[PDB]
Parts: sequence; C-alpha cells; structure tokens
Amino acid sequence: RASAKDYVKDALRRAKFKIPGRQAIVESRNWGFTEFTKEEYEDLRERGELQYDGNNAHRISRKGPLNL
Amino acid sequence: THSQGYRCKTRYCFARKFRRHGMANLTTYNRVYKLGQYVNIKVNGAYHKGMPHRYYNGRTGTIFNIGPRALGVQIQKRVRGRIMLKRINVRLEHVHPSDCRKNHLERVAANDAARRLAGQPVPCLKRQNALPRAAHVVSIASAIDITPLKYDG
Amino acid sequence: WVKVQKTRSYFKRFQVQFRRRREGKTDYQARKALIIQDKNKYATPRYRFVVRRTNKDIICQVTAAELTKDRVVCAAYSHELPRYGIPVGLTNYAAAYATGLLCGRRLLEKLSVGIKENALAQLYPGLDKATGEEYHPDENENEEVHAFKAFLDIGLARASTGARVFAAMKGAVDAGLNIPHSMKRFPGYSKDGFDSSALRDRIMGKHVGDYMAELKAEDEETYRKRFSKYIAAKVEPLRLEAMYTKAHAAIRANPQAVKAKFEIKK
Amino acid sequence: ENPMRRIRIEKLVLNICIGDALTKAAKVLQQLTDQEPTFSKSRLTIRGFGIRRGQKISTHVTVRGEKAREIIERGLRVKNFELPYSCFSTTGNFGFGITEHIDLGIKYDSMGIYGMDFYVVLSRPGFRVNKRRAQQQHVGASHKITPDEARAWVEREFEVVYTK
RNA sequence: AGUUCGGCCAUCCUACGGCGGAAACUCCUUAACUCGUUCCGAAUUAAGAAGAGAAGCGCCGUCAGGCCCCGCCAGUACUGCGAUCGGAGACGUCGUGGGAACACGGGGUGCCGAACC
RNA sequence: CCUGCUACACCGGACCGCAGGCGUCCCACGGCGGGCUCAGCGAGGACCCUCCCGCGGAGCAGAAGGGCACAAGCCCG
RNA sequence: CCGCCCCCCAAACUCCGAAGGGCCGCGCCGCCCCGCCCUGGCCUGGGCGGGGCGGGCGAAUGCGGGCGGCGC
Ligand SMILES: [K+]
Ligand SMILES: [K+]
Ligand SMILES: [K+]
Ligand SMILES: [Mg+2]
Repeated sequence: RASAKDYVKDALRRAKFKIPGRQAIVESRNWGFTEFTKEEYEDLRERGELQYDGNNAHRISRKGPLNL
Repeated sequence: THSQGYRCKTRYCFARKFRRHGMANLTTYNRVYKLGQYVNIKVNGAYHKGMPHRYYNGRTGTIFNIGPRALGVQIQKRVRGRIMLKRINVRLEHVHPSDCRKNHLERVAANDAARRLAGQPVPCLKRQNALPRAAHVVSIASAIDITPLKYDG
Repeated sequence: WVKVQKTRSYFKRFQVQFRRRREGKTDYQARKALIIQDKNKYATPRYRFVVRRTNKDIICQVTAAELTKDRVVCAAYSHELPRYGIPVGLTNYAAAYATGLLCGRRLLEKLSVGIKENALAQLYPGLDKATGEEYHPDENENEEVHAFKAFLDIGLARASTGARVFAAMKGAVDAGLNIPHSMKRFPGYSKDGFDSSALRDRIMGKHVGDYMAELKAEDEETYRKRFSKYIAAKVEPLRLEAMYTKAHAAIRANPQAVKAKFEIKK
Repeated sequence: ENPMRRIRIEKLVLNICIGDALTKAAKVLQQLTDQEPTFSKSRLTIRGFGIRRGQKISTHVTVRGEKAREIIERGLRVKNFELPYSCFSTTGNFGFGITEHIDLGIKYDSMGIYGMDFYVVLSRPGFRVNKRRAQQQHVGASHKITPDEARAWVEREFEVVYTK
C-alpha cells in the first residue's frame, strides 16, 4: 500500500547483496500482482467490466451458457 | 548405442498419430499395384507382419514383385562409398502409391495437348526458372511516410 | 463434490469410430476377410451374397466392392413375392428360400441377354422341384464357361442351425450359383448323415401349416389374433405346399424385374 | 397419457450371500421359482471374512414374468406394505430384503432358514434399443424413469406408504 | 423423403431441450416347431400384425463443451551461412537467408456413390 | 545379447556415461471360430447382487518402450 | 471432498513445432490393330513381343564416361 511505498526499495537493496552478479530494481506499471496497468485497471473498475477473484482481477466472461 | 536390436530407437517413429489409432481403412487393400510403379514406405505401428526395418521408413522405391500378400520393392541404399540396390518384401499396410512422377506426367500430357491446338505459332514449352521482373509504372499519389521509433522500456 | 468424468480434456483426446461402426451397421473385421484378394489378380471383380432381414421384409443383393463405393449388380426383395402368388407369411423360412431363388435366377438371366451359345442360364439352369438335398453347381465343371461364384455375407446375424440367412443362400444355389457351403446349419443333419426330407418341410412352409392346424383346435379365440392376415387371404393351412410349388415355377419362368414407378412425399 | 409410456416390471433378482448350506440354499430358491439358480465365485481373499478365493460364496436367480410380480407381492406383505422413501435408486429401481425365508410360506426348516435380497428393476417399452446387438444406442433422457416416477407407480400398483 | 450396401473417418462427436412420420426403418405381439441363455425368449433363434410416434432415427435450438477454417500473436521466440564486432566471462551485437508456438478475437457445425420404394 | 536416455528431427555416432534387464517360464499361459467387455466413479439393496455412464484410466508370463475394444483382453467348443 | 483463478518446472513429459537435413522424379508419349501363355462368370486381366500410324527433344550451370587385374 502507500504507507510502505517508501521503504520497499530499501529492503530490495538488502536482498541484492545476497545474490551473485548484477541485479536491477524497478517499479512496474501494473496494479499489484495483477496484469492490467493502473490506468487500465482503474477504468475497467470504473465501468464495471472487470471480474474479481480473491487477490486477482479478471475480465467479463462473455462466453458460454448465458446464465443457467 | 551399446544395444542394437531390430526395433531399437523406435519410440516416436513407430507410434501412431494423434487420434489415428486402430485398424487401417480398407483402401489399404483395394488399391491396384503394378510392376514398375513407384511407392513410399511408411511403417504402420499396429501391423507387425511384414514390417520393414526403421532404415526404410521415408524412402521411395519401385515394385519388382507382386506376390499374393506382400509386395517386393527395390531401394537404393548408400553404403560407405557405393550405392546398393536392396530388395525387400513388405505387406500392404506399410506401402502407399507415390506421386514422385505426378508432375512429369501432367506436363507431358500438357505439351502434346498444346501442340495439337496449334496460337498458330508453337508456344515455348520449356520450364522457366523465375526471371527478373520487367519494367512497369506504379502510382505514388497516396504514399505513407514511416520512420524508426523510440525505444520503450 | 463428485468428480466429473467428461471434462474438456476427455473430449479433446476422444477418437470417434468409423461412422458405420458408430451406427452399429458394419463389422470391419469380417468385412476385411470377405473382400480381400491376392494382389496378382489385379482388378478382377469379387462378389458377395448379402442377405439382410428387417421387420416386414427380406433382402438379397449381389455386390462388388470398388474404391469409393460398391456396385449392386442385382437385388431381390421379398415384398415382390406377392406377384408370384405368395400373399402372406413373408419373412418366414419358405419366403427366404423363394427370394434367394428369385435373385439367383434374375442375375443369370441378366448376364445371358443376347448370348446365343452356352449362355449362363442354359448352362447351369439350376434345379427343379425342390428336394432339399445337397447340390453344388461347380461340380458340373464345364471346361470353358464356369458357374457364377459368390460368397455369403451375413453381417451381424447369428449363424445358428436353421436360420433364415442360410435358407436364402440355399435357394440361390438351387438356381445355379456356386456359393461354397456345407450342410451343417440346416434342418436334418446329424453328424452321421444328412436327411433331405426334413429340409424340404421348412422349404415348403410345413411348420407354419401345422401350427395353424393345432392352434385352431384349442384356442380359436387366439387363432383370430395369431394369424389374422392368413385368414383374410383365405389361404387355409393345407395348401401351402400347393401354394409354394406353383410360386417357384412362376419364378423360374419370368425372373425379370418389372419396375414399380413411384411417387414420394417429404 | 400415452401407451408405450407405461411402466412394467422388468426383472426380479433374489440373491443369497452367506459348507453345504449353498446346496440347501439353492433348493430353496429352486422350490420357490422353478428355475435352476446359479453360483458366484469369490473375487478376493478376506481372512477377516472367512472366504478364500475362487470359491462358492453366493447364489442367485433372475425371474421374468407374471411370476416375478407374484413373488414381489408376498415379499412386501412381509414388510407390511412399507418401504423406505430413500430405497429408490437414481435410476428407477428399488429393493428390500427379508431375514427369515419362510415368511413367504411355511416350510419344514432339513433345509435351514435363509435371508434374501429382493431387488426390482423397472422399464418402459423401448429399452431394447440399449441391449440388442445390432444398432445399439442409449435410451433418451426423457424416456427414462425418474425416482419420482417410480414411487407414483408402485404405490398405485402395490400399497406401499413410504415411512420417511 | 426413405431403406440396404459402401468411400473419406467429429464441420459427422457428447450433453440437454424441442418438432415429425403417407411410405420406409423401428419399437412392438407370440413360445407349436428351430435353435438358444455360468439362471433368465434380457440377448438370441423361430412365428407373426392388435397398438404407437414415448424412445432409437431424421430435423430445429443453445452468449453450450469439443472439433474445423481464418486473422492476430510476430518479422517477435528460435535458427543456416559470414565477421581481427563488444565483454574477465556468462552472454549479447551486426551483415546475409529461413521463420514458430501458446494466448487472443471472429466465423463455421458432413459431403460424395451403386441399387430399390 | 535387449529397452529407454546421452544423440544436437534421414542413417550412423565414444566412455569403468545414466536408469534397468536376459541364460528362464507355459500341452496351455498355444491354433482357430463364436460370443462377450474391462478399471472404476455415482446411486441402490437382510445381518455378493442391480442399474447407469465408462477412449481403456484394466489386462496381455518376467526390463523398458511401442501396440490393441463387436480385440491382440475374458469365457466356451 | 469439489469448482474457478494462480507463482514455478523435466535428459529418460509432449496436444504444437521450425531452421536444418534425407530419399525419389524432371522424355519419349498417344491412338487403333495382331500374336503367345498363370488369372477370371465371361467376350476378364496381367506379362512378353510384333505391326500401321501421327508426332517429337520439353529447367539452369559446368563437363567426356564406365569396367577389371596385380600390389604396397
Ligand atoms: K549482488
Ligand atoms: K549399413
Ligand atoms: K421417435
Ligand atoms: Mg464372423
């Protein structure tokens, strides 16, 4: 969340010194461990078309038996 | 290798194709074969009698004998500096009629046909390996303008 | 809760059987051993005697397998037998014998249209006055024109002793076709001699006429239920051998087929 | 309403599972149906159960006809025309079983007492399409017997009252 | 439109709802004879015509599962030939040829041949 | 001597390379014909029996790989 | 127990599948007849030959080819 955003790159720095070779620390455009970008994810939630699992988010079904 | 039995190294080539198990269809026995014909050898792994060795899978030969149940096929085989003419006896499930001369019979029929028609001058009937293109005009009224793009990472 | 057997993985790997095996209309093991032929006989036709029964009708056909279909050379259906004088009882033992006789005579007359010398209907004219004895046309052994040869394809029927499939084969032999067979699976055989009188009884429909005779004796109320169509054509149970004997003679004379022009509806 | 839709009694199977009692048991089924009964052999060995393998364990006979219906109105008369509501399978069949076999009729017990399963199968006209050798196909889903259809039929034919 | 015999063996299969039958196929009725069931006419063998469109079968349907075609994925992954290109290496680059798959989105859902009604 | 892999999609290809097997067993556990369908899930039934669906998830002497459903498996003559 | 998502894998896993390799073909054909003898119901086929006819040289590039004996 936002309350930890400051200190994650400090902990990733710690881990880098335990691993052989050269490593790179980066910040992603995705929303969490999901597959949409923040702007993409925001809008999909904005209109409704996005599914929810437990901690992962999917799209509208649009396939198979209509309801029953 | 260290072990070299008759069907060694056959785990994939003698296996059946996906959703193509079971008995062969009956065209395997209603085809007519003749002396001098060209055939392909393809081993069907469900028929174990008269089944040729793995070396002969995917070769093309010529019929020399027509027997009651099996055909005799001649295969040219390279051995260490010379070619050998080998003769084998193979049952019908492992032979298919070959089209290696199909293209040549179509052309021989087409040249005598186009000669009969004469177009009063006889056309050129030699095959032609693709030539360089001739001169022509093309419009550039609507032309698109592209350029390299910037790196995105 | 309960595992599901037909997942989408089950369908992906499923191989269907040949269409005529799914419909339960062909056995391909037996069909391979009928049409097979030595390869130094390159394209010579080979024939099958096909006998199929339904409810209400018995079919015979002569057929040759080709690459992409098979040709029917001749066929006779037992619903034609009303024209030769057999009104009721089609699909019984006698009606199967007569239909095979019709198909055999019709084929030989078809292959001897125009031929003057030693035509296939004069040579091998078959038999007369059915006896129910063993007979083999390929014993005559004309040196120069052999008998027509065919094989009995019975399909999915059981090959029991006294089935109607074998009766239809027997009438094809008695009209001059070389069909290889033994007398086993006929009525009147005991592994120590084959007695032909018992075979003439089914051929002449004698078991049918004795059933009506007794059935009328005790339960005449059922005799109306059991045999209503027999009693409306006014054929009484004592004249079947009268009625079958005339029918055979009227078959050999005119085997030729008269096409019933027909009109359909969707 | 439709004929060719009526339910009938397809068959009734009497099964006796337990040295020469099976011989005594077979005679009992023999003198209750007028049919030679059969004998089953043992699939495994269970030293806990006391049966070796490949050995005469049970006996049973199948009954088909108006005979089957009569024996299945004396078996219920034992149970006082009472049947569990949950005794009807997902496929239109119901069963039950007695403990003393002389409760259909008094017989000099010589041959000893036994206890049987009465398992009944029903069907409609048409079920032949799934048993014949040639052109064999599954019966349609609507033409099959739901368990609610099976209860309404036996209570009409018999007088069972379904203790719940 | 239908039945018997076939070719290729799912665009033809599986599941669930429907709609049809003049003819045809089917279900169906029977245990004298034929032959048959580790027991059972269930099957099968024989003999039949009172009843049926309830099934099978033919047809129609379903943001149906499968199967089949096309586009995208993507000149990306990988790779043949050539390099006194870079790098400690692991690996990558350039020149000249060849070129996927998964996923994703749209479409489709047996035809051909002999004989008979 | 044999199977799979090493082995780089024709064939061929090394090691005291990797995981293993063979010197037997069967007059039926063999030949042929006919019939039949297996493993099992689900749901029933006195203290094995029945139906339904079932691409083989069983079996086929013993290694491993391949093959097979009106059969190459099981039962009978 | 069951259903939907999901991180990460295989020299002795593969429903898909390259680059790359491998084997065969690229000149004599048509059309009618006639002769000889295992195969077919036949007036069927199949094989080996003869005649009469119409034709005709049907990718590129380079270039003469094949067989044996004796021996290190
Ligand atoms: K580090
Ligand atoms: K070699
Ligand atoms: K129907
Ligand atoms: Mg057979």
